[PDB]
Amino acid sequence: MNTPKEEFQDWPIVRIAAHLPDLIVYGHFSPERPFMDYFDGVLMFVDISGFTAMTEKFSSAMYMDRGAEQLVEILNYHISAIVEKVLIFGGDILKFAGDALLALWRVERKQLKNIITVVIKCSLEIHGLFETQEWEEGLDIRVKIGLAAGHISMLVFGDETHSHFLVIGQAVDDVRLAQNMAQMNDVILSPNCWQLCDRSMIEIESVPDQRAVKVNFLKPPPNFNFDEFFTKCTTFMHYYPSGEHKNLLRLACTLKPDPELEMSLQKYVMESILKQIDNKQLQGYLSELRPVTIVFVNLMFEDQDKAEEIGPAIQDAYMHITSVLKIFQGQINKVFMFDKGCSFLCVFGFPGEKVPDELTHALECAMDIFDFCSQVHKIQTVSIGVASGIVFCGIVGHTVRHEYTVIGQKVNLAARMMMYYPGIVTCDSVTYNGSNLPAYFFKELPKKVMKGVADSGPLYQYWGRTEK
Ligand SMILES: Nc1nonc1C(=O)c1cccc(OCc2nc3ccccc3[nH]2)c1
Repeated sequence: MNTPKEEFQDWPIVRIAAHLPDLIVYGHFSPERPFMDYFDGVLMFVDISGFTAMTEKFSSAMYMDRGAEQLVEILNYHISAIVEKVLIFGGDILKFAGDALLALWRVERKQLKNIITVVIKCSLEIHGLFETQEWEEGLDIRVKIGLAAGHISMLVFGDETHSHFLVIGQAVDDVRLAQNMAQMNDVILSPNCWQLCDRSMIEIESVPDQRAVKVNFLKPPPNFNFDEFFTKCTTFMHYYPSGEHKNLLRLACTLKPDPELEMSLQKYVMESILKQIDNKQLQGYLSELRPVTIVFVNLMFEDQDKAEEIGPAIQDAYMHITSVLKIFQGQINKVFMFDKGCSFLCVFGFPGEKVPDELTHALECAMDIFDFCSQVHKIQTVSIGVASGIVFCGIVGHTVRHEYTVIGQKVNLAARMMMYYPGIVTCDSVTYNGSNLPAYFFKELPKKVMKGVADSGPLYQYWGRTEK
């Protein structure tokens, strides 16, 4: 008998799993909302803003209307190399944003020490990818890396058709603090990462006015062999591709059709992405430079450090947010959480969802979300930034691990406005002028100097319809 090889491995369920971490793909938890779980791990935060700041120049007429296509091509070329490093060193890419990716090595407490060594070596090899790299003069094709370790909480929230997850807690807070202290080419360890690490492996230096540390060198002991050490570490890595599947980047590439599993996983993925997965939309339709309105919603909690309290509050806010967005075909693109604010990146005018009066509707939707979430138990402060303009939209990442992402100055501006003007709804000049709403519905704001924004233009508070 003949023995033809190569199984089919391009099923819809596999294409869906590319959009999700192993944390979700192999998660098998209750469909109850909110769901919370607790574990330990090492977190890696890779700041990729250095090369995603490329977006505004790809709007230049020099790119002859192929700006979005060239942008996603060069972005994915560089991001795929980072992704391959994380995956081969045994990490799980949790999420992509325009400015960062976050990765997790989930492990039992006893193994934190050795796993930190694996993650430091991975971090240094990521920097190694960009050591002699540039385009057109500027060599800002480099990264900054923050590492944390310790207790991690997971939250899954959503309704009967959509799901979202977050990792939260002190190690999550720590990894963002570590990454913010980093300069180009740095690897920063959180204080707890440094307290838990194998100090014989590494040479550090102090960070001024900080308990966090910078890695100068990984200088192993004399008889150390990283390959044999890594093999020992794989004992604790549940989904590391092995044996017959050692040639694959992800075990998720071996997923077989399972309708109950697929029903669960598709809830995390936008319908237009599912349409492409199902071969009912051209594979390149979602890569575009597109005018959108960003509505960036930040929620700050009474007790920041209480996972048990914030879970129901995010769920209650989500239930209201999703009902208000449905009304104008607004979408939640991402949910993020670090400085204990939970942030919803909402988008109006995505592909096939663009409708007249985007601007008025985005403002009314922001006000509605603001009023409801302010009355939600345990939510201390709601802040909403609204910015409109040309943003890049596209699937960002590696073939085996990628996400639909929005990138652009107006994304960064809405994110900065909600942090710099807390407790209010703010909008940019485009939204204000284009709403055509009466001038007295707004308040002209003092100009603030905001991180990573230069010519922000006049900013406004959306006061609303009444003096009250
Ligand atoms: N927690 C989380 N659980 O899963 N993913 C989380 C997360 O936070 C994350 C993941 C990947 C990238 C990322 O980018 C940094 C960022 N955080 C932002 C907050 C507000 C505005 C803009 C922001 N950019 C964040």
